[PDB]
Amino acid sequence: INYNKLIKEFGCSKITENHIKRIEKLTNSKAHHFIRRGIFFSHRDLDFLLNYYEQHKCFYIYTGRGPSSLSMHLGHLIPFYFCKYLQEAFNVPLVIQLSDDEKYLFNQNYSLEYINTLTNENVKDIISVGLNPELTFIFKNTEYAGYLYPTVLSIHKKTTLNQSMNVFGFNHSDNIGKISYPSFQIAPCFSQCFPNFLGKNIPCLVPQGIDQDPYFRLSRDIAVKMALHKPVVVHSVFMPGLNNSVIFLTDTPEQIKNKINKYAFSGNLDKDISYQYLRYLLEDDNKLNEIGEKYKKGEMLSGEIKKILIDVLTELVLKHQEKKKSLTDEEISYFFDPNKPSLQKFKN
Amino acid sequence: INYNKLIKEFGCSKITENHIKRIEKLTNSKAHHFIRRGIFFSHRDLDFLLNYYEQHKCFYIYTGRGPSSLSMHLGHLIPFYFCKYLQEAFNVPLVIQLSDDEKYLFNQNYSLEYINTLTNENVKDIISVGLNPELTFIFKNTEYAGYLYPTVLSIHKKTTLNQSMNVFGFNHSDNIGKISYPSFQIAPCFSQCFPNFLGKNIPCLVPQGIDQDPYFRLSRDIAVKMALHKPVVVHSVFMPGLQGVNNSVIFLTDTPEQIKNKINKYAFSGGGTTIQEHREKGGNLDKDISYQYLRYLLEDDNKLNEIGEKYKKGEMLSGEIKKILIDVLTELVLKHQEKKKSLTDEEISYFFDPNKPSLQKF
Ligand SMILES: N[C@@H](Cc1c[nH]c2ccccc12)C(=O)O
Ligand SMILES: N[C@@H](Cc1c[nH]c2ccccc12)C(=O)O
Ligand SMILES: [K+]
Repeated sequence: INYNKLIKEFGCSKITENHIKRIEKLTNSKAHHFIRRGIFFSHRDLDFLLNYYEQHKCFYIYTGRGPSSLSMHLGHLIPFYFCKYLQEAFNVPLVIQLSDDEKYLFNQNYSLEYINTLTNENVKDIISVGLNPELTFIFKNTEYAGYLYPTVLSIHKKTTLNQSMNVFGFNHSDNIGKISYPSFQIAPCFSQCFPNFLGKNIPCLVPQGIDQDPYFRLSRDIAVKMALHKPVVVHSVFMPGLNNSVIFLTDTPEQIKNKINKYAFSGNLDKDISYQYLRYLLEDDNKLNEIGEKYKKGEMLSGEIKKILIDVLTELVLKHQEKKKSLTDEEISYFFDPNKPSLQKFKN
Repeated sequence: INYNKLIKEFGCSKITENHIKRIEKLTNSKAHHFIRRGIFFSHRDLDFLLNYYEQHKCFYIYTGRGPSSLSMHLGHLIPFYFCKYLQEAFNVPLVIQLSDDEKYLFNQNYSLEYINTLTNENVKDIISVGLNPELTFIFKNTEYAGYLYPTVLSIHKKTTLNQSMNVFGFNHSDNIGKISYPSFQIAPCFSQCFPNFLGKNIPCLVPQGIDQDPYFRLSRDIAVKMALHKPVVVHSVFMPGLQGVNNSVIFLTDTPEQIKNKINKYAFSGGGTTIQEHREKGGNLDKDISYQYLRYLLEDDNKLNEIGEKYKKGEMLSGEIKKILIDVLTELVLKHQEKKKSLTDEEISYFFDPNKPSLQKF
């Protein structure tokens, strides 16, 4: 996949060192390694957002999760780790949508109950990332649709069937729920969908996988029509693989060791899957650079990098499972309260 | 239109004398004149509904209004007079949807605010019909969508885009909100949409204009897929506007004067012809718009029969019938206006409360 080609093809902008310097200046801390290492690499209107934060110290983050399975892996958790950082760095509210409606509509043999099981577990996996419970609002569409609906209607009216089908690749055999859904994913980009804790027309930062862009490329056109702020968009590169070409957060140190040893492509910094995974997982640059140099020059063996990765991954997965098991129902239910005076309520 | 052709074409059935006698038996009161005179004439699954009421003494009514205008007229209020009757006769909950979302999505230049301004007035017109507040729940889709959504999702998933477009005549230029909407009108046909006061899979009676049938022809095929009851449906004929089958209709904002004008200058006369020719010809009830309206407004079958007989035989003048209509209309409209003016904000708010103990029957 040619990312630089995609940026210019769909009208995005590369994240620059200036963006980073301004982020560190405004947050009074070091930028996350996702930004420094170009994992989150492209954006729309980030400059506007940074200036708006500088001038008003106010905005909110919005991301989502589609509960189509019980088994999440690290790639799914990448944007949530990132939202955790943004949440703490700027001290702003985070909003997380669970498109249980989408997964119900797109999966023919799935019922709402099943989707809800998947949803609850995915929610616990997401919370287990380390999100600030005070600065977080999670919602299921099946429950928050009433708060989303007037905004959805405006988006509905400004989206022709032609546009929905062209943008999302729908055909005439798809159910009208699939056609109507994208407005519900677009809606939370507008702060009127959260009257309990947010003011009107507050800029929205949307961290997302690249594959989610069609939703928010459309949201920016409709935002102009609705006379509201265009969603500030931030994209991530797809996490590379190498049928269990992934690391599940239910996996054991044993299975992680086996998968890494037997399947992780080795390589060359750019073809070694393990060094990339370390690019994701290692916060300190010195380490990453040392391992990178030793490996590129030949001093370090493959099985070494494999070992260090297995260690890091093992600690991560174990801590995550611990946090997961630690979760009480009240702790989870707290995340669904929009009435927290707490952070949530200060952004007006 | 040929209604008997429609009945066969779309798989409905005429309401019979057996149905009327049975309704009178179960309600212990005379059947409403809308039924006796074939104004509400066609149905689906009325026998099942009457059996169910005989067995459990309960069901619920569902009808709706699209707030597309500030000025409602008689034809608009026809099914609401009919719902007031059913509500009182059977002693059952009445559910009323205001599809402000529909009218927002179908009218390019209407804001949600303007629409809301419309439905707030439409609601007062609807209530002023004489609905029982204790047995009535009114809701705006813009406010109740959260209660509708899980059911709408199931209906969505069971409707292909092709089917939606073919049933409702949509094209690829229509917004996706218009394609989405029908599931929201279909949703209240299922009691799970009213958890606060309704029980499990309760049979739903939907009185409607004949042009709403595609919604509920679709609701019945979808119920089968959701394993829920098919909506018991009851249709009314179109109320013939003035000037053949402002100002071919009479508004409930009109003054007695305006009604006088409208009738005397625009009511099709049927009998008419030459000043004397009518004395022996004489008067044709089927074409006389006045007698047709009196069919809607006169409860007493005997007055209607007398006026009609005299006007058909020729003794009655077009102007006389005209005048009878002026006074009936005037009384009705004035009464409606007084009732509408008397409405307090709290009385109105009481209609929107889903937690009324009077509604709470499981
Ligand atoms: N539909 C997305 C989940 C999602 C919903 N809202 C979002 C907003 C931003 C990013 C992702 C989302 C998926 O299945 O992957
Ligand atoms: N769509 C109808 C109003 C309506 C909504 N729900 C209904 C249920 C039954 C009959 C009519 C309705 C109209 O504009 O005329
Ligand atoms: K189902």
